[PDB]
Amino acid sequence: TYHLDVVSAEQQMFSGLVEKIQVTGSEGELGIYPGHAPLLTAIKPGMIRIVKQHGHEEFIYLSGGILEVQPGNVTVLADTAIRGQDLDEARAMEAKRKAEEHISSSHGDVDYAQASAELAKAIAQLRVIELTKK
Amino acid sequence: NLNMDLLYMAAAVMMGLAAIGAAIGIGILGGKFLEGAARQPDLIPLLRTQFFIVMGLVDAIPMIAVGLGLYVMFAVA
Amino acid sequence: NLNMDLLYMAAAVMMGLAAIGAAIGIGILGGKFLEGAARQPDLIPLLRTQFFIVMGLVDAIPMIAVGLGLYVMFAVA
Amino acid sequence: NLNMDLLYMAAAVMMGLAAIGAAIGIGILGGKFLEGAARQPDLIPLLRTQFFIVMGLVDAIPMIAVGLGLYVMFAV
Amino acid sequence: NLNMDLLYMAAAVMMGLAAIGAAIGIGILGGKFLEGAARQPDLIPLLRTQFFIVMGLVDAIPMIAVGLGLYVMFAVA
Amino acid sequence: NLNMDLLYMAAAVMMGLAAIGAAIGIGILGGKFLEGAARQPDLIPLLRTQFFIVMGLVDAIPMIAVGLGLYVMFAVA
Amino acid sequence: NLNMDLLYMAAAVMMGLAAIGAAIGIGILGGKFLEGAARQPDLIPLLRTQFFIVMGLVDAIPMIAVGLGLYVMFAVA
Amino acid sequence: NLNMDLLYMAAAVMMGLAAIGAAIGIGILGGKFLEGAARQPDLIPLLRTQFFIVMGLVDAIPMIAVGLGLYVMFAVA
Amino acid sequence: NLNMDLLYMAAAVMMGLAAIGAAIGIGILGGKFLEGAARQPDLIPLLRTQFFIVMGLVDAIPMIAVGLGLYVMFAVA
Amino acid sequence: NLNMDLLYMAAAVMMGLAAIGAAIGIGILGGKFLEGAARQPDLIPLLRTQFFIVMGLVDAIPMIAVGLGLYVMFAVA
Amino acid sequence: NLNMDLLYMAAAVMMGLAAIGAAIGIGILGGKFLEGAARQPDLIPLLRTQFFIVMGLVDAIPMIAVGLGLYVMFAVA
Amino acid sequence: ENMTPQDYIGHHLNNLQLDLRTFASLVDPQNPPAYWTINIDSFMFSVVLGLLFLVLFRSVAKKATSGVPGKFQTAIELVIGFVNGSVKDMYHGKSKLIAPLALTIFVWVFLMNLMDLLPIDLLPYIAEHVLGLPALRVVPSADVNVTLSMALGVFILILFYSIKMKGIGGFTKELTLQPFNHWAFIPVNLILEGVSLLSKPVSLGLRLFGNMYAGELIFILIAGLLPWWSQWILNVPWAIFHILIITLQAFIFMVLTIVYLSMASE
Amino acid sequence: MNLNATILGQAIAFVLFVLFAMKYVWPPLMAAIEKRQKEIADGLASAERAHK
Amino acid sequence: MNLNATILGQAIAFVLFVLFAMKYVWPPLMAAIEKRQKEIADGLASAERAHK
Repeated sequence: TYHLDVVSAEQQMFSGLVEKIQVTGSEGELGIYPGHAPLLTAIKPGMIRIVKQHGHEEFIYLSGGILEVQPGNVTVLADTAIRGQDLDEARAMEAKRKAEEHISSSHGDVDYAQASAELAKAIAQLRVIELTKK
Repeated sequence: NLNMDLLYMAAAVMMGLAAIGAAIGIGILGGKFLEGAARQPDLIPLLRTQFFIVMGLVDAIPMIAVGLGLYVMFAVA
Repeated sequence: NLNMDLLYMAAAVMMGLAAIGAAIGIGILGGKFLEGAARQPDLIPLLRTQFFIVMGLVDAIPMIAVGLGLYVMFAVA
Repeated sequence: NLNMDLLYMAAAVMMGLAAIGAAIGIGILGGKFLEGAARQPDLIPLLRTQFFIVMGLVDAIPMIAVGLGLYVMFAV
Repeated sequence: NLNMDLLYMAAAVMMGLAAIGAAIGIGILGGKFLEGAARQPDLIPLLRTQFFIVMGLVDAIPMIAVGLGLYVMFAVA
Repeated sequence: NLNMDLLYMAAAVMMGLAAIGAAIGIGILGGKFLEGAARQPDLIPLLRTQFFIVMGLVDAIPMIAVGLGLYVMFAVA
Repeated sequence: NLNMDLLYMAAAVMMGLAAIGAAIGIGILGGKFLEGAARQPDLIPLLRTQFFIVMGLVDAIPMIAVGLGLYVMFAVA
Repeated sequence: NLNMDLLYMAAAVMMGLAAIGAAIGIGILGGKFLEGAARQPDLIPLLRTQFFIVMGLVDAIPMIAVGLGLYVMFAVA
Repeated sequence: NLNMDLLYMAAAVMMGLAAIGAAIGIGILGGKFLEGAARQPDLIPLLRTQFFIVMGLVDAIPMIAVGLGLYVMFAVA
Repeated sequence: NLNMDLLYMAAAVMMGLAAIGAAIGIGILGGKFLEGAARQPDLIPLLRTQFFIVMGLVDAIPMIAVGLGLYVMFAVA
Repeated sequence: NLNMDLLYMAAAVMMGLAAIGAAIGIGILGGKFLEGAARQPDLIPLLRTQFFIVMGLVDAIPMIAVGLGLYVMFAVA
Repeated sequence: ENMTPQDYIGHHLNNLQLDLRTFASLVDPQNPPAYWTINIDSFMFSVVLGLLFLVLFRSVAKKATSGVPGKFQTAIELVIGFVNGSVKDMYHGKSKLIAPLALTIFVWVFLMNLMDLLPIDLLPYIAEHVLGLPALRVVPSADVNVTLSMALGVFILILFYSIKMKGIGGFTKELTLQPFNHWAFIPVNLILEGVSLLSKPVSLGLRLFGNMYAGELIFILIAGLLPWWSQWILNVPWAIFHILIITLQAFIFMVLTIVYLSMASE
Repeated sequence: MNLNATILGQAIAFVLFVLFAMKYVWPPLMAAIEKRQKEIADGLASAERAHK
Repeated sequence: MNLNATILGQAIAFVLFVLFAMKYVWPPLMAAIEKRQKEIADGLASAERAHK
C-alpha cells in the first residue's frame, strides 16, 4: 500500500508500511485516505492513527509539527511526539490538571498565547489516550 | 369566463417564486453539508442532524406560500 | 369585480418576494454555519446559538412581508 | 377564446420557474459533490448516496411546482 | 374605482422588494459574522457589536420603504 | 386571431427560462470539475463520467420545458 | 384615477429599487469589513473609518432616489 | 395588423433570454478554464479539448432558442 | 393626463436600474478594496487612490442615466 | 399606425438583455484573466491569446441579439 | 398622446439595462484588478494597462445601447 | 348544513369579540369600528396561560430545596437556568428586572404557541354547542394584540435604560455629536435612528405574530380542504415541524428583548 | 362538505402526532437531569473523601 | 386587522405578570446554586491544604 514515517525531532516515532491514517491539521482534525492530494503544511496539537496490513492500528500523540501528505512514502515532522503506550491516561489527566489550573492562572493575551498551547497539548493527549483503547 | 383566469396566475407566481427560493436556499445549505462531510466522514451523521435542523428553518416561508397555493387550487379556483 | 381580483395578485407578489428573500438569506447564513461546524466540531453549541441570534434578524423583515400578504388575501380580499 | 391561452401562459410561468429552480439547485449541489469527490475519489459512493438524499430535499419544492404545473397544463 | 387596489399594489411591490433587500443583506453580513466567530470564538462579544453597527446601516432604506408602504396601505388607501 | 399571438409568447417565455436554467447549471458544475482536474489530471476520465451522470439530472426538467414549448408552438399554434 | 395612482406607483418603483441597491451594496461592503476585522483585530478603527469613506459613496446615489420618491409622494401627489 | 407586433416581441424575449443563458454559462466555464490554464500551462491543449466538449453541451438549448427566434422573426412574421 | 404621468414611470425605471447597477458595482469594487487593505495595511493610501481612479469609471454611465431621469421628471414632465 | 411603437420596445428589450449578458460575461472572464496576469506576469501575451479565443465565444449570441435588434429598430420599423 | 410617451419608455428600459451591464461588468473586472494590485503593488502600471484594454471591450457593447437610447429620446422624439 | 372550505376558514378566522359600548356579543358578520370591543377568547387563553406559568413556578418556588431536586422541580430549575444563562450572556448591569422580564416572555409566549398544537375544531366546537358562543380560536400568540402588546412594553423598557444614564449623558451626546459631529448629519442620522429604533420592537411583535398566525392557518387549511381519510398524512408533519417553530419563536422574542435592553443600558 | 368528517380526520391526525411525540421526544428528555445529578454526586463524594 | 382595546388590557396584563414574577417567583431562587457550588469548592481547598 503505502509507507509512513514519524519523528519527534529527538526520537523516531514510526517507520513502516501502512494502509490508511487519520490525523490533525492546520485548523482541526481531518479524515485522511491514500491517493487524494499533492501539497503540505503545518499541524495543530493532535494525534494520528496507523492502520497497517491485516488491519492493525496504533495511536500516537502529536504535540506539533508539519505533514507531507503528497508522497507515496509520507512522514510527519513533529517538534514533540510520544508513543501511544509511552504516554498513558494518567499522564493525559495530569495534563488536564495542569491546563485547568493554567486557564485559571492566565490573565493576559501575552501569557494566554502559551496557556492556550498548553491546553491544546493536554486536549490532544486526552483524545489520543481514548483512541488508544481501540 | 372573466373572473377566474387571473386567480391561477396569482397562485402560479406564488408557487414558482417560492419554489426557486427554497430550492436554491437548500442548494446552498446542502452544498455546505456535503463540503463538510468531505473533511470528516465520521461526523456525517452529526452534520446530517444539523443539516436537517437548518433546512427546516430554510423552507419555513416558502411552505406558507405553498399552502396558500393549495388553498387557491382547491377552494378559490 | 376587479377590486376583489387584483388583491389576490398583490398578495401573491408580496409572498413570492418574501419567500425568495427569506430562503436565500437563510441559505447563505446556514451554509456558513455548516462549514464552521465542519471545521471545529466542538463549537457547534456556540455557533448554533449565534446562528439563531442572526437568523432572527434575517427573518425579521420577510416575516413582515409574508404576514402582510396573508393579511391582504384574507382580511380585505 | 381568451380563457385557454391565458391558462397556457400560467402553465408556462410555473413550469419555467420550476425549470430555473431545479436546474440551479442541482447545479450548486452537484458542484460541491464534484469538488468533494475530486478531493475524495475513494469516497465517491458515500458522497453519491448523500447526493441522492439532498437531491430529494433540493427538488422537494421544485417537484411540487412541476406537478402542479402539470395539473395546470393537462388536468384542466 | 380601482385606486384602492392600485395603491395596495404599489405598496406591495415596494415592501416585497424591501424584504428582499433586507433579508439578503443581513444574510451576507451575518454569514461573514459567523465565519469570523468560528475562527476567533473569544471575540464573539466584539464582532457581535460591530455587527450591530453595520447591520444598522443595512436596514435603513428597507425600513423606510416598509414604513412608507404601511403609510400607503393604511393612511392613503 | 389573438390565440396564436399569445401562444408564441407563451412558448417563448417557457423556452427562454429553460435555456437560462440548463446553461447556468452546467456552467456551475463544470467549473469545479475543471479546477479539480487541473490539480490532478489522473481523475479526468473518471470525473467526466461522473459529469454526465449528474448532467442528466440537470437537464431533466428543462427538457420537459422545451418539449412543452415546442408542443405549444407547433401543435397548439 | 390616472393622476395619483401612477405617482404612488412611480415612487414605489424608485424607493424599492433604492432599497435593493443600498441594502445589497452595503451588505457586500460590510462583509469584507468584518472579514478584515477578523484578520486584523487591532485595525478595526482604521478599517471602519475606511468603511465610512466607502459607505458614503455607496449610499449617496440611492439617497437621491429615496428623497425624490418622498418628493413624488408628498409634493407632487 | 396585430400579428407582427407580438410576434417580434415573442422572438425578442426568446433570443434575449438565450443571450443571457449562453453568455453567463460560457462565462463561468471559461473562467475556470483560464484559472486552470494559469495553474498549469503546458496542459492548455488538453484542457481546451475538455473546454470545447463542455461548451458544446452548454450551448445546446440556447441555440434551439436562437434558431426558433430566427424562425419566428423571418418565417412567421 | 397620461402623457406626462407615464413619463414619471419612465424616469422611475431608468434611474432605479441605474441605482442598482451603481450600488452593486461599487459594492464589489470596495469589497476588494477592503480585503486589499486587510492584506497590506501599510498600503491603504495607495489602494484607496486606485479605488477613486476606477470608481469614476464605474459611475460614468449611471450618473448620466440619473441625470437624464431627473431631466425627464423636472424638465419634460 | 400603432405598429411602430411596439417595434422600438422589442428592439430595446433585445439590446438591453444583450448588454447585460455581454457585459457581465466578459467581466467574469477578464477578472480571471487579470488574476492570472497577477500571478504570472511573464505569460501575459499568451493569456491574451486565450482570452481573445474565449471572448469571441462569449460574444457569439449577444452580437446576434444586437444585430437583429438594430435591424428591427431601423429596417423593419 | 401615447406614441411619444412609449418612445421614452423604450429608451428607459434600454439605458437601464445598459447601466446594469456596464456597472456590474466593470465592478467584477476592477475587483480582480485591485486584488492583482494588492498582491504585487510594484506591478500596477502593467496591470492597469491591461485593465483599460479589457474595460474597453466590456463597455463597448453597453455604449452603443446608450447611444441608441439617447437617439430614441432626442432624435426620434 | 352549508359547510364549505371557505366558510370553515371564515368561522375559524374570527375572535370572540365583545363590544363594551353596550356589553354585547359581536357576531362574525358584525364588526364595529369602535376601540373598546375586547376579544374574550384569545385574551382569556393568554391570561390563563400566564397564570399557569406563575402558578407552577410559585408551587415550586414556595418549596424549592437545595438537595437533589425532585423530578418536577428539576424541570423548572432547568428553564430558570436557561433564562439565567441567556440573560447573563447578554447583560452586565446590576438591574434585576431583565431576568424576570425574559422569563415571563419566554414561558408565556411558549404556552400561547403550544395552544396551536391542538385539534382546530375541539375547543371551538365545545364553545359553540356546549356553551353557545358564536366563535372561538385557541392561539393567543397568533394575535397582533398579544404580540404588539408585549413588544410595546419592551419599547417602553428600551427607552427606560436609554434615558437613565444614557439619557442624561450618552443619549443626548450620541444623538447630537456622533457619528461625525456635524450640524447637517444630526437630522439625517436622527431620521435613521428613529426608523431603526421604532422597528426594533415592532419587528418582535410581527415576527412572532406571523409565525403563529400562519401555523394556525395551515392547520385550518388542512382541515378545511381535504377529505378525512387524507387529512392525517399532511396534518402530522406540520405539527412535528411547528414544534420547532414555536420553540424557536419563544426563544427569539426573549433573546432580542434582552439584546435591546442591554444595548440601551451598556 | 361534512363537518363531522373533518372532526374525525382531525382526530386521526392528532392521535398520530401524539404517538410520534411520545416515541421520539420523551425518551431522551431526562438527559439534563442525569447530567446534573451525576456531576453533583461525584463532586460531593470527592469532597467527603477530601475532608477525611 | 383587529387592533382592539384588548392590546391595552394585555399591556397592563404583561406588566402585572412581570410584577408577579418580580416580587414572588424570582427573588427566592438564587441561594441554592451558590450553596451547592460552595460545598464542592471547599473540598478542593481541603485537598490542597492536605498536600501542603
